[PDB]
Amino acid sequence: VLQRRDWENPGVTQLNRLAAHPPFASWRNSEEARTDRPSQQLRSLNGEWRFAWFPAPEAVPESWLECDLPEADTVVVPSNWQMHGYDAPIYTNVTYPITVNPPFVPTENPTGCYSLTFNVDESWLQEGQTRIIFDGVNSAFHLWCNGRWVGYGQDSRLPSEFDLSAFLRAGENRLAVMVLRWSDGSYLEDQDMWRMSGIFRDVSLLHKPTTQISDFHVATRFNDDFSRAVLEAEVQMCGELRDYLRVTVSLWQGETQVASGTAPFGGEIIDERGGYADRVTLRLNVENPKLWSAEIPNLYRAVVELHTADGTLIEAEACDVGFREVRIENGLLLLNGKPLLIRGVNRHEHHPLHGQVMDEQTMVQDILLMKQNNFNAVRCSHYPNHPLWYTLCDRYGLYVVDEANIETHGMVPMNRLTDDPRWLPAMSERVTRMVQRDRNHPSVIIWSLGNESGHGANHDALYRWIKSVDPSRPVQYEGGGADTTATDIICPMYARVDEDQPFPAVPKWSIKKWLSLPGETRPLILCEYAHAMGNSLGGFAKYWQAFRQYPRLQGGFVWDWVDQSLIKYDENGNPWSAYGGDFGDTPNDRQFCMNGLVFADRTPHPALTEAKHQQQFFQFRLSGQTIEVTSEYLFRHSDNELLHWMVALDGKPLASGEVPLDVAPQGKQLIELPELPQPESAGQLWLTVRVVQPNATAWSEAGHISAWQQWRLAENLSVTLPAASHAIPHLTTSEMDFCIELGNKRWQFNRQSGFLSQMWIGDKKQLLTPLRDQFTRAPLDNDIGVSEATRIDPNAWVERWKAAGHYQAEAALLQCTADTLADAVLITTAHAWQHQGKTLFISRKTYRIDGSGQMAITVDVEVASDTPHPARIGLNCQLAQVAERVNWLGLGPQENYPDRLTAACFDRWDLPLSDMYTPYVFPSENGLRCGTRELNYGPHQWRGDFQFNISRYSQQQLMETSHRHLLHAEEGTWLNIDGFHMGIGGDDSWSPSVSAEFQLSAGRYHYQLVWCQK
Amino acid sequence: VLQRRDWENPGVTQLNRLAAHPPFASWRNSEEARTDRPSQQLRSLNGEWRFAWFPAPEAVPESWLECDLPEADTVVVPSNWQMHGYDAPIYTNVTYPITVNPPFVPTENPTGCYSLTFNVDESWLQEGQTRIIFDGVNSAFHLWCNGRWVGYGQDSRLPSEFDLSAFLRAGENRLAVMVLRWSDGSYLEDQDMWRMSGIFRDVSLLHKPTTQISDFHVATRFNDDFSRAVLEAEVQMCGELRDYLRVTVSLWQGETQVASGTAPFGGEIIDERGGYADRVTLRLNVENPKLWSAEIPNLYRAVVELHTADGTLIEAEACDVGFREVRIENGLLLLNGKPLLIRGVNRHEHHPLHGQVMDEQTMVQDILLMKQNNFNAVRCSHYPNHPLWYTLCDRYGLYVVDEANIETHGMVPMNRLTDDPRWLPAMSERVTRMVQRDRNHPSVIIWSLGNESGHGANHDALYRWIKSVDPSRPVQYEGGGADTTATDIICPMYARVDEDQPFPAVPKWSIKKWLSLPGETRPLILCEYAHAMGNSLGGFAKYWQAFRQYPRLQGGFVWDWVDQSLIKYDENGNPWSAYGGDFGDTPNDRQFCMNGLV
Ligand SMILES: OC[C@H]1O[C@@H](SCCc2ccccc2)[C@H](O)[C@@H](O)[C@H]1O
Ligand SMILES: OC[C@H]1O[C@@H](SCCc2ccccc2)[C@H](O)[C@@H](O)[C@H]1O
Ligand SMILES: [Mg+2]
Ligand SMILES: [Mg+2]
Repeated sequence: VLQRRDWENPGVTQLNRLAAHPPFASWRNSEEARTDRPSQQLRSLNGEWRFAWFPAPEAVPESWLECDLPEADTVVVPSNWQMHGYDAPIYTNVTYPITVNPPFVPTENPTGCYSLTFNVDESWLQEGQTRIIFDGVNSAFHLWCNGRWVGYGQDSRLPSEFDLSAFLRAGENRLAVMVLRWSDGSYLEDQDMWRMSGIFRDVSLLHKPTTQISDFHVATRFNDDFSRAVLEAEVQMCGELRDYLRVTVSLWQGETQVASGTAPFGGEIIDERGGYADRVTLRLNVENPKLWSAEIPNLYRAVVELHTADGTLIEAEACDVGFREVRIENGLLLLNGKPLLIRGVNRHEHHPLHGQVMDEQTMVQDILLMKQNNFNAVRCSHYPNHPLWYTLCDRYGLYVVDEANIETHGMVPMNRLTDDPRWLPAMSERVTRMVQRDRNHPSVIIWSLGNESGHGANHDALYRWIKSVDPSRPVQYEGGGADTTATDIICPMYARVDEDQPFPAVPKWSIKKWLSLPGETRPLILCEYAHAMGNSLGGFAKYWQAFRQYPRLQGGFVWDWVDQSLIKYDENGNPWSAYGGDFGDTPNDRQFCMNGLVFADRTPHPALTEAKHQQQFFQFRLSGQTIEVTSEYLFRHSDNELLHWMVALDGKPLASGEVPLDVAPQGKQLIELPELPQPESAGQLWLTVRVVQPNATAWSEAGHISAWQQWRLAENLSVTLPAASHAIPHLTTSEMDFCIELGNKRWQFNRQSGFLSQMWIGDKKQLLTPLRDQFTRAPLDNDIGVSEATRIDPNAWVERWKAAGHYQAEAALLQCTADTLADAVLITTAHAWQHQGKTLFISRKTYRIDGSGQMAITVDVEVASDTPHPARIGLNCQLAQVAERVNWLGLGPQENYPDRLTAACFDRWDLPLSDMYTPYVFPSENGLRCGTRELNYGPHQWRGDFQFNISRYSQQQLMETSHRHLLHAEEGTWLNIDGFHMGIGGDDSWSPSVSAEFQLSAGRYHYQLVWCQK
Repeated sequence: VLQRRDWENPGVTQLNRLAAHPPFASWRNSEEARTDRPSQQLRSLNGEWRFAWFPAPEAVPESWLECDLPEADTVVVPSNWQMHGYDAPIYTNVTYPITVNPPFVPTENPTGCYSLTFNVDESWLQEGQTRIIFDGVNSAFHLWCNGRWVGYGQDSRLPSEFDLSAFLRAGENRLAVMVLRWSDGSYLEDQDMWRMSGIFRDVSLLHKPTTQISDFHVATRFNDDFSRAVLEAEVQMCGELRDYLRVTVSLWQGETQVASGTAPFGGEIIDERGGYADRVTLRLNVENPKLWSAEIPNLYRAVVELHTADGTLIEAEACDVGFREVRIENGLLLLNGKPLLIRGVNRHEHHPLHGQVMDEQTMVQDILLMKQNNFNAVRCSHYPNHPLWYTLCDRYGLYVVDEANIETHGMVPMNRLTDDPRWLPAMSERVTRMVQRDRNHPSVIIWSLGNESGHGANHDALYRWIKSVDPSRPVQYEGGGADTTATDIICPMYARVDEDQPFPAVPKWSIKKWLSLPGETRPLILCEYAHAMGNSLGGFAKYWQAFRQYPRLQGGFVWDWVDQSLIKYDENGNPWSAYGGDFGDTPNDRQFCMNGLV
């Protein structure tokens, strides 16, 4: 066993492992099978095991096979051993975590030795077959039972089963399992995720009788309009064939039996030598079946019984059946004859405390949040999931892409192993065992051959294998340029809507152009788009506009669902969120492990609301007084839907109402609004509509909002003058300062810097820092890309801004003058920002302080045409005071940016100061609100047309701090008020992705603010 | 080694075996490569070996690894041990010669223990890599060198190579080879022929330098009228890449150099991660090439040289190149743009004294008799042949169908193993290693996935693998009714000219009717017709009338070339011809082993 080194040989992937099959419980009662009750024949071995860690498999003492080591600890199974402190988890994206030298692995190969002592019932050993099932072990393992060697397995993400009938004794039995971190199977598992190890899914014992059901498959066929179905069930047995053996398949809808069939064994003739004596095929007719879809997940229950002709049951098995048909016809992917639009997301199995151990409670929480945010589909990135996941997607309704555990991203070239016939055996076990496990699940609609492994002849061979054994689902594969002969669907990753990226050999065309290339007929579904790393999803609306307009663009899967951060503890035992490199792991890919729409504890990022709104199932159009509502449901009528409408004048409600929705799938409804009020007061009128679900569902509460939209109606411009004040502000001119007094208010302008340096109400100072121009932001993850201090990427935005001096530029005063008018004081300033003799920006300002005590600020900025476009053009200061609440009239309530603001609505918003900070784990610019007309904070009020952010953290502190737990609140409050702000991008995060219409490239800018004390 | 029982496990088909590649001689001189002279770097180990027979592998004494058994005999290698009287040859057609219980084999498993003592030159051990090549061993074997275990192999009809660099010493060395009659590979080798065993093809040592040519492929493309060709050569190396390494490919017609090309290593970009640093592709233009066909077998000689930039040769390899194009267009199989008419025969490797040992003299005699009787094509029934066969078919002019060693005729139903994904590994080694060995031969015009194994998803997977790595030849397969999605050609066996035979699931239509079934567009070539058993071939004229009248009937392969009878001796020592059952073999299929035209 130490001399064969099976873990360094790609030709050996298992020894003594049993055939793959759909999930079995071996019920001995037909009613228990029908109702899905727990089976006495399936025991869990999850719980406390003994565990010892070793640096290599040669360091494991020989006594460990016979008895427990004294130095072993007690640990919970399932678990990852890096989550218990035995060695460090490693976060690496592309580079393999070991030397690339296939098929050898390091001689330092951390080894986990697990053991369990357990009782077996007397009844289990007299008759039948006892097997052990390991649902997942990472990465390869050898198994012993009572000191004797049983078998060996590889592939971390599919179950491994072994017959223990010959090894078990009555009384106390002992299992010993030796798990290796690295194996030749590690070469095929280079997914972008934490690299961990252990017995990380369930362990169980199953008892079957000697004559047994060994496999069964369920298939459904329809007539042209889905009014008649045939359920075809193939059953195979093992053991001794007898003439008295019979198989019955019955189909249940709730407690009503719908169809039934019975036959003896013996298939029809297949070839010159006969047929399968040990198989049978039943056909069951079903009239007007209820169809399964993500909108209405109607399920039936199929029970399969092996019994004698005189009626004695031997064993029963069962599964959930959904009647649906998936096909590609004339370049469109169809479900039940209608074209799908995929609102998809990629999801990893990740928990911040338990690593890669999934429980039911976590899975249900992810499914409810997905459906509540208008997702209908999920991609298993990038391996088969825990078996309970597919059951939940069947019951709640999500389309699943099921993916083989094959990724060789770090190879050079990427197809070095997948073009080699010596690795064809290892790859075929990963594809064929996934299909034999999952082919009965209705939620699985597409198979995938894996991810990022180039294009090799091995992929073509396996594409054709699946089409032949399971013709009822399309196959997709992205490697080798996303449109090879190994895919039914064009499935690019990160292709842009309008812009081509012409890389050699593997170009990423714009998605609209890809469709129409000479010869191309397939549908296009992006397997990854809109990389959600940090403050991201800019330009998301542009994908959804294209998906709705082009029939053959059928949607895509966002990258991705949840941040893969882990929890660490500081000195005081306070938890904090950690990422690549925080465990001493090296090399590592730092914060690239956090790409989620939700934080690792399942709290939402602000981008989640942008996804929910673009993916809505109702679309709205306004024409005069008429709202047109269009349904994008394919199958359901809107029977749980109420339309609420509200008209408001600059935040104040004027009229409201509700109307029930009655709209057929893909239909329209016209709603006529009552004669709207005509107010005399100035301001913009706004109409907001929202779709509300009055009743609770399996996945949502009563009152859930599923869709919304907002429009401008009539506007009345203000033609009244400000009330003529009696008091005149007084100007005092020293050598150092201009000082303006009016009543208890006082303003001070510094004549050497040319900035407002202080302001008094009574005797209380209002500023800690002067009001100054600001042209920079703390860089987002999309601004940095793959750039680092070792290896600078000169094309990233942060690198262009640094090389040009934007972070270092010094303001030089050109002019600072004051003048008394009739009723006001006017201050005029000009500044130039320079770096090594080059002028980057010029700003010219006027400040007008009138008798009402208002200060009107006008700003004019010029930007040199050859400097990189600036991140923002605005003012900043640090206010002296801290208030509890922020009140504003503008887009809200959540963080919104110029290329991510469709989901935000214009209204009067009011939040505690802490909701104005988004706590991204990697700190950056955050919390901006756009389209704002008025902002109130303490005694201050700003009016204008601006974007702002307000918080306790300076742009400087956000840029210098790598983790959110290291930030500290500064004295007072930092306010940033911008006339203009650049987009955030997010098509990908490793190349510039801010579209030309969101860059500040106009050269001249103007904005105005009024600062008063109300 | 006795506790792992690798010969009863379809997941293990080899241990420590090197990658498959085209034939190599490792010349150290470009002229010797061009003119095909014998290479000092390739030694034959054929001759006298020591041999002992045992009833099972558990009966082999442990001392046999270290030293010769006193009770061993001296025998010639290559040989079948049943031809020397150690146990009986078995003739069975369909029924497997062992209990059908995959993947187990009988505990009584006759075992042949071969050994050889040999000298290795001092120069071979200082530098480079020494490998041993076994061209064929039936059915599975373990190998030891100087007492230490080297490796394990299965598949009887393709070579097995092992690195011996770490095991050899200067002076006297000893090989020990333990050959098993039955293995899980026997389940895939149910061809209709005598069931024999032993080291039945050549054994050799090859010396390569550490930096070496590890593979090369040759492809030819034409303009619309075959007046201009491009020869494309892909070369791969192993060992340490250096900037000074260069590859030259040159093309010779007789003594005239016709084309030449030179490049450093480094392929073009393939994907997001780059290209192959250890490969290069040369393109050579050739104007008015002479085309290869069975009527005029014009050959060129391609020499591949690995050398330094300053001109020092490291190693040379060479092969014969024939310019021809094979394609299917509008339902016709075309060679050099013209539709073929196949005058074919099936041929087994059989000799009445030596069993399944083929020599050059026998091969040449069969080729001259075939051409003298107006045959132009030969089907390798039903496994890859001795490597010299394809060289002779290139030089004299015969079209070859090359066939994978896969036949599971005695299974019930016939696709029990070829529809199971647990046997997909074992089947893929039989197909992928044949293609990597033979893809440079001009005479090979069609690949075949094997014979009589029903139709399973494993056949579809392997059909698609060949179309992707070698698009220049059609693929055929007869199982599952001769017209499945795993064949480019409809290729029935024993379909009649005018009469239908409507069997359930797998009907044999008349060949004229098969052509015109709704939807059918492929050419039809019979992979077996006109069974020549005894006094036979009545109605042969009726096939040839139909072949000439219908364009899409493009001929067929007669079953078969030579009778598989063996020689026995009577009391007076007079030789006589024997058939199934004459060796006490039971059950047997009697005279069904004699189907030959000769
Ligand atoms: O979340 C990161 C993404 O990285 C890019 S590679 C290019 C970017 C990169 C490369 C190397 C290190 C870090 C990032 C992959 O294509 C995506 O599937 C996803 O894994
Ligand atoms: O030379 C015999 C031929 O037998 C028939 S099986 C049907 C005939 C048969 C079956 C069993 C025993 C003997 C003959 C095969 O299909 C041919 O390829 C060839 O091997
Ligand atoms: Mg990757
Ligand atoms: Mg046969």
